[PDB]
Amino acid sequence: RGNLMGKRVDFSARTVISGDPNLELDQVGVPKSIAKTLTYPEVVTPYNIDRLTQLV
Amino acid sequence: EEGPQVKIREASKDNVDFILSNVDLAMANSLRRVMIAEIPTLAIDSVEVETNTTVLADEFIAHRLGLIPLQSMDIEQLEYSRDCFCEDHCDKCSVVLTLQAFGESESTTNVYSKDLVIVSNLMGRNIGHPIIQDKEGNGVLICKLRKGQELKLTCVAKKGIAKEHAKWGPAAAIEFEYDPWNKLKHTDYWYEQDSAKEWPQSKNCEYEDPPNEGDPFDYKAQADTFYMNVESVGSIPVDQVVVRGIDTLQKKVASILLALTQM
Amino acid sequence: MNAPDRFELFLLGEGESKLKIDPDTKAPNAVVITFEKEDHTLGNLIRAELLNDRKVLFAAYKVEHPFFARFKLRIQTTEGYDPKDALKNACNSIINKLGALKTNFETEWNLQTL
Amino acid sequence: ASRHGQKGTIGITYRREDMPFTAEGIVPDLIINPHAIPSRMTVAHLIECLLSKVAALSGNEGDASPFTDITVEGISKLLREHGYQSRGFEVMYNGHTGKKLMAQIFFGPTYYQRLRHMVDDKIHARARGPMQVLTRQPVEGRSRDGG
Amino acid sequence: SLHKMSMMAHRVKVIPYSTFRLNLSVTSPYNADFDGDEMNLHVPQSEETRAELSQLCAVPLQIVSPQSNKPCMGIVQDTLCGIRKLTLRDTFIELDQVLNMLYWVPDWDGVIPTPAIIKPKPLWSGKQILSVAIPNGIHLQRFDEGTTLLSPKDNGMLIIDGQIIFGVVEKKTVGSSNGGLIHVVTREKGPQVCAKLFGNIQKVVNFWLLHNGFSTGIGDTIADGPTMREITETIAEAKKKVLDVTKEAQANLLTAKHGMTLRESFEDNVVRFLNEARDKAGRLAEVNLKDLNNVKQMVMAGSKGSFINIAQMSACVGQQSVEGKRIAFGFVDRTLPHFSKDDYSPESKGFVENSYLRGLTPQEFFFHAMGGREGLIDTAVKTAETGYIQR
Amino acid sequence: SNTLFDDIFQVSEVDPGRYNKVCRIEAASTTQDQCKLTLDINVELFPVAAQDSLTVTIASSLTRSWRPPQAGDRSLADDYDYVMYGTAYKFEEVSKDLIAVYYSFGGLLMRLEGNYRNLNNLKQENAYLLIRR
Amino acid sequence: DESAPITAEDSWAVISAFFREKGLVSQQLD
Amino acid sequence: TLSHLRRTNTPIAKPRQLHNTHWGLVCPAETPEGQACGLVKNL
Amino acid sequence: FIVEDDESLGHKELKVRKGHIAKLMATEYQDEYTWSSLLNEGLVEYIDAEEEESILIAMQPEDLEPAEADVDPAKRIRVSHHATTFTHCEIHPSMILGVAASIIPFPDHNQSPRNTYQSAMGKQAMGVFLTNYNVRMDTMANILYYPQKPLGTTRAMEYLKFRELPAGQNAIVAIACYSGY
Amino acid sequence: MIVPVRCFSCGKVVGDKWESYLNLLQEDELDEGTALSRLGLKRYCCRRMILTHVDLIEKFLRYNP
Amino acid sequence: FDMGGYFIINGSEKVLIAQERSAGNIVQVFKKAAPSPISHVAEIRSALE
RNA sequence: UCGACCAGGA
Ligand SMILES: Nc1ncnc2c1ncn2[C@@H]1O[C@H](COP(=O)(O)CP(=O)(O)OP(=O)(O)O)[C@@H](O)[C@H]1O
Ligand SMILES: [Mg+2]
Ligand SMILES: [Zn+2]
Ligand SMILES: [Zn+2]
Repeated sequence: RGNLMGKRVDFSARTVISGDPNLELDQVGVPKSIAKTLTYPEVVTPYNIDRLTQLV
Repeated sequence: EEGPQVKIREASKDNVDFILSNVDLAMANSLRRVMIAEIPTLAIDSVEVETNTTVLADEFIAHRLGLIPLQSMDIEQLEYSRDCFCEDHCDKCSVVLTLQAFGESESTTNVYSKDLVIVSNLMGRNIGHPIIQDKEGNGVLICKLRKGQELKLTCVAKKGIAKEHAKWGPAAAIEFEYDPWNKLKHTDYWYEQDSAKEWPQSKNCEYEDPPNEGDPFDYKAQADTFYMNVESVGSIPVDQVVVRGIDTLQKKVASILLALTQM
Repeated sequence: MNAPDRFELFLLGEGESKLKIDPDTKAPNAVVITFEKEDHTLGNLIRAELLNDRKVLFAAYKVEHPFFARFKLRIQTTEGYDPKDALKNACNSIINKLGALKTNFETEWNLQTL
Repeated sequence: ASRHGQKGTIGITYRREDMPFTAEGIVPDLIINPHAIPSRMTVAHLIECLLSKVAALSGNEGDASPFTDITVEGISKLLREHGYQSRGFEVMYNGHTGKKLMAQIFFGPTYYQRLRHMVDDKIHARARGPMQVLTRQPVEGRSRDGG
Repeated sequence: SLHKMSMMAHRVKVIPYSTFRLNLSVTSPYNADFDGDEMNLHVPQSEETRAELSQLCAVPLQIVSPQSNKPCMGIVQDTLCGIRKLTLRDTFIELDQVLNMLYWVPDWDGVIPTPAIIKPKPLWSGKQILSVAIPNGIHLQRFDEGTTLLSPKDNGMLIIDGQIIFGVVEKKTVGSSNGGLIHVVTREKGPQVCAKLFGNIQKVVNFWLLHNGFSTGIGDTIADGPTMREITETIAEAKKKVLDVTKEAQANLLTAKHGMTLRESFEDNVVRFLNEARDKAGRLAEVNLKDLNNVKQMVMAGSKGSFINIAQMSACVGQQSVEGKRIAFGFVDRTLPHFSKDDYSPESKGFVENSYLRGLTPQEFFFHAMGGREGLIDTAVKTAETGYIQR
Repeated sequence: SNTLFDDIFQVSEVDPGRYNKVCRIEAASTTQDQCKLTLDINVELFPVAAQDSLTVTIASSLTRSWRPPQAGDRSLADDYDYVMYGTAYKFEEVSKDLIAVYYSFGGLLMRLEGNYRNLNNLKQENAYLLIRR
Repeated sequence: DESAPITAEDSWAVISAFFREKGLVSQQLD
Repeated sequence: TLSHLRRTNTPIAKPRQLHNTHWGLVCPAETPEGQACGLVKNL
Repeated sequence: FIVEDDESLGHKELKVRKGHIAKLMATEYQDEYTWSSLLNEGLVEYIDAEEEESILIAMQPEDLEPAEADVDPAKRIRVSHHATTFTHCEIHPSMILGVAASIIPFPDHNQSPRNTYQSAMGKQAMGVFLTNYNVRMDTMANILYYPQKPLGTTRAMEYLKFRELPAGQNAIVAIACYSGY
Repeated sequence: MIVPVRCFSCGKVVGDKWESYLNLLQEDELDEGTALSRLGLKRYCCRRMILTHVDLIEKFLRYNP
Repeated sequence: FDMGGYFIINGSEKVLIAQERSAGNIVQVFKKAAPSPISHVAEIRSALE
């Protein structure tokens, strides 16, 4: 129950929530701190190659 | 005389009560905002601590120091540190103050805004001097000292606007009102029995005429004539809080018009 | 901690203009100016005076989010009137109006005995 | 939070210019939602405010003692004698436009408490980091920089 | 996380300041408030896992819920309170503001709609420019009380081609109701179309209300002087009605209705007369409250508050209960040491004759205190029992 | 572009059902006996009291965005005090030769019940309403 | 009077005198 | 701190409920919310 | 307070009289007659929860001690002194509360659990906790920069030293709908 | 704990006022309310500032080093 | 302002929490449940002071 | 770098 049916996980974040009327129904406001720690691993493809370099 | 007229009711060293005739609400309010935030003042914005034998936290005092009003007369003949070419500061962009305090007496020795003293060169311009509106000539108690309680600070005051920090606020509170008798119907007074008897009539009711019951609503009626009271904290004299409020707002509009010319 | 700098409310960033003039696809003789590092202090004011310009068909302004010092302004004019020329005219009138206020206030102030 | 189980966090912080003002140039330090009051039935919060309004004008300590002979009708009578609308309402003007707000706002002082739950002591993000020895799974708590 | 909806896929928007900011109408499915609630965020790592979220778990998809066969999210609080205010026939908007309202709709066609009134001043109706957020081909018909295709009360609802024809917009339209606008746009127009309608109603309603304002003071609990005497004598006539049934039952004349003692049967009558009392006393106040009553205006839109919320604040709190029965004798034959024994009166066994505005007597305060504690216990006791039931 | 209805009516009752700025007016035609009217009026900009001679006209025109002034030289098709714009939303057959048409001017409702103006009135939204005196 | 009966506000002088002599941690210490 | 030095603990018929006899001895409002509600008492 | 039928000069009355009440205050301004004084003079007594069962208590002294033979509509609906048999009188009903509940302004005008809630939050509020905060080496200490004593206060806050070491500030609260934030 | 410089709400320099406020109550035996308006404190935002402040600095000074 | 009434243990301010127990030497009669071979019971928690 | 108690949050 504690190790296999549910686990502690990476790529996770949690903070206090606040209401925004200038947000879209389907959006979520992500604090820059949090955006700067969490990461999506993107594969270097000719489509992104140039953008990705400017991020690196 | 010209476009929007003005009638000064009451005036003092720190309060101007006037009537803004022949204006749009937007303009009368834009002026309000400008006076609040967009006017530039001089305020302590660096507190270098040497010794603090005080009961009070260095930053408590540091915050407290900025909040002290300083002569901001000839502010416009001082560069914003950020625009000056020196590393950090100099006489062209900053006023340096020095505070030295020590409890010589057995009785509690107090530190006042008068006790700060200018060490930088003012180049012959009315700036830096802390505002003392105090009857006793001390003005603003920074903090208190016991026996050997020492306090040594160096303060750098720079140009800035209240939109960056409320310490650069040249104005206290701008009292603003239009249409005392609700003729424009810009409110629907909440009541229990009689709205008119429940709600107190403002002092401005004498400067306009009561509507007369049997008179239908003026759908064409528009609000010009705004009763205002600009209060100065001390940095800049009241007359200038208004005048600079008008020039700053003009400059903002001007920059837009000017930026449109580069395009 | 995640707090943006206060000067970001007025000091223009690296490569960022005060006015971004984009044409509006939706209606003819329409435009959308993005005013960077500005609030209702300028917004409501410019919008107001544009309404008096009888040759201006539509004028509205919005500050889409309060974290950001910037607002948009939509100007529509009668065919032949460049909406830029309409904004350019509206500013001058505000300036002249304010000039009169300064002039009128200065003179009436000098009259006081306190 | 107020002293009435009226807890909340800040949503946004506004400078004085964008804030709604009384004809006297007074502006609020804090803006709470009217929606709080009806379900909660926290009448004393409003009574605290009407009494604290009077207290600030009069410079007399407002007795908010429980079983007393102090009435909301009685407090109103004093506030009206101070030149304000008896039920604490005050006309307000919009910060952005300057146009009088169609509604009159219940405005006055209210004792508010700073609580120990500050966001920057909670805010946490972990995208791969320290692992438990045994289970080989993320560790527990922001303290240990866990997941 | 007791819902399919307790976890939804969202688009990121990198903003400053340390909180997770979220649209207010997605508050209900999460069951979140902003009194210091924290929320969890999970970042998918695969291009296929991303698709999983965006294609199944996304918020727009989660709008209509299958547990209730109705939409699990509608318009809430400020936007709901303000949508009623904006709608009603008396609300008219002049050109200067109408134009700002229209610009605010991100999907505005660029067309300034013809004003309802042209005559001296060209005025627009609240309904008129709200209908700018309502997309074409949306057809809705309601009929509430005396709604008559010419609803005099501005009752029910009629929206044809995404245009309001009559009636006020409140909870029964714009909320998470079965036949309401959301379930209709979601069905007829789509999930992403509805996710927009949400925002566009908000962008307009919120703006209008910012410039109209709304509040609540102690004046909203204050009931009329003669109405108060009327409430006070309603309690009195009901307390005299109790005394009657009490001294009659003491005189051994009462007859118990099956499956109950004379005592059990009597106690029902006491409880009944005192609850009838609170409710009619309460109704007098609601009825006496004007349409300007901010508290009434919130109950009206359905943004916050109900009848009983008015009743207890303005009129009277009423009977207190612990274990179903009125406050019983914890001490010997008396509820507190401030009473003589064998006292069965409203005051003795916890009847709160007073309103919250009026204030409570020390005994009333303590009895309310026992009844209130029962609430916190039941919320704590039966919360695990309910949880295990789900597991 | 043309007139669709005209008749001189007379008020019987003006009613503000919890409404401060508006009222529902009840009218009868002097021309035809079978003709009655019900109409919500903004009594703030056009105050109406019982027993008033009100010439009620309907008309199609005089469909694109709205232009505010310039009307100085434009044809102000209003030689009428009150002018509203709305939608025809119901065509009731109140039995025999009587037909009732329902109009909404953004919430401000209307119901004209009569006979002769069968042809004249169209279920087509585009309808103005002109009231003089 | 030395014999006149006490009022409502009078009770607070007794309460004043209670803590003046007892304190708040009274129980813990005793 | 004051309220901590005035706190009471109940270990282990209906103990969580505020009994009549608690009048003037224990505070009727000061109690924890849930799982210890009405067990932790305040004088 | 002990109530006695023994009052030659009339009916049944509270042993403690205006004399005693002033006698105490003299010792109060002198900052002889203490709390123990009323105890040894037998004007006040210690009642356990078991002994409480055999006594009859009046809430208010004055409001529950005379007789009878117009009224303010604003005040709350109260009960009579139909009891001839009064043995004791409650010092002050507001003493039923504990430290936390006693900081609540008008708790008699609130819904029962809303008080229970605040009787938890005030413990989680910042402020001055001791004046020697600067000479203590505790892990974590939160101190309010500028504390303000409240405007709305209890008669009971006096004894609790609250207005000397406060929990917050008297903020200018506007109950309005603004930007919807 | 030492008088705030400036009222939070409108920013009128309440800083200098303190010593003069205490002296109006002690010396001129004035009631708090009248004393407040004498220092020029008109709005209640400024009024609470002085009226409701608790000068803990004086306690802290009582500690020797 | 420090009231005391607690201890300093290894340089840590410890508070002893009051413990609610049922009184002793107290005579108490209670009724037994539906499936019980005993209908009522008299109990006494006899303890030396 | 290990896990037990206590105190808290929604
Ligand atoms: N012990 C517990 N276990 C699980 N969830 C809890 C919980 N206590 C609180 N919650 C969560 O918090 C929600 C409601 O609690 P709160 O938010 O503290 C009350 P509120 O909504 O702020 O005001 P209210 O008291 O007027 O409802 C619950 O629906 C639940 O999701
Ligand atoms: Mg919550
Ligand atoms: Zn320089
Ligand atoms: Zn102030």
